[PDB]
Amino acid sequence: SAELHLESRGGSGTQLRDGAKVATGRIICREAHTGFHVWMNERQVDGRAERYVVQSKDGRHELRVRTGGDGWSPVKGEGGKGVSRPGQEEQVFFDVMADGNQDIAPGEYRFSVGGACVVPQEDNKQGFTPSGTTGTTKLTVT
Amino acid sequence: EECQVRVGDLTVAKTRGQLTDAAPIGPVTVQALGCNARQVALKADTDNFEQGKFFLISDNNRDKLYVNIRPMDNSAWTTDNGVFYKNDVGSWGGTIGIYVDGQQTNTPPGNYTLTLTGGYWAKDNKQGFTPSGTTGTTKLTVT
Repeated sequence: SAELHLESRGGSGTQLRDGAKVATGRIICREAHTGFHVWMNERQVDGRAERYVVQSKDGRHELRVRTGGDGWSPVKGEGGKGVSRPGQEEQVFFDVMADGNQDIAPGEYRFSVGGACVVPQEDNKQGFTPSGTTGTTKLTVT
Repeated sequence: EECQVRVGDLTVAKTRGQLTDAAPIGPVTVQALGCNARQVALKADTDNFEQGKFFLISDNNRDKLYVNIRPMDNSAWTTDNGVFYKNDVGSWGGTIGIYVDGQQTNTPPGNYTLTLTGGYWAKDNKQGFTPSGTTGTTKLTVT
């Protein structure tokens, strides 16, 4: 159920340019779907689903991340917004490209990106999963 | 983290003849990076550092003047004429001035140069230094 696993391409960095990735996890789905429900849980700007400027663990440094996708679809999210990309696959990866562009001050950026894709109690049946898993990715500078 | 203390060469123009009692005459640009939990420490090289004293050597080697460094007006630092470090760990990067150790009369000099090493310090009086940065070269002009 759910089965969400995250992975980082390094862990930090101090000089993060635009288009630089930070985390790269993978999401899974069960049956036919059209949206891989994934979220970040940080500080989204209202209905911004596919891109949102996240914040650090301590709240003093902002880090914009282009996770969304290119091709994702804003169809609700759990926890902190999120988006769903074509969920026809059983397991896809989603990398969060950070649009920092400049240098980031030393700190820790923790993200709770995770997803389940599966639909809770709605018109689809499948395996009832009303709970989507969350993830944990830290970006400690070091 | 790391601790990478950056420093750059500088040249001041004030003669010893002025400095009567601990006065700042040379703000050395020191910028620490990543030292959020490390005590940034600067220490003159063995050629200018003798027994725990910092002194400027002449360009042609003639006279020496014992001087101590100070953060001017940046944060609280642990003073010492042989070892300079900050007791409070955290980010820092501000110009450290150069004071004088009980003057020295000042015999007609021309130029003075002093090499200051950078890094961090641990404990106290045990010479717990570590090269973590860059060695700067401070030049003092005298008359």
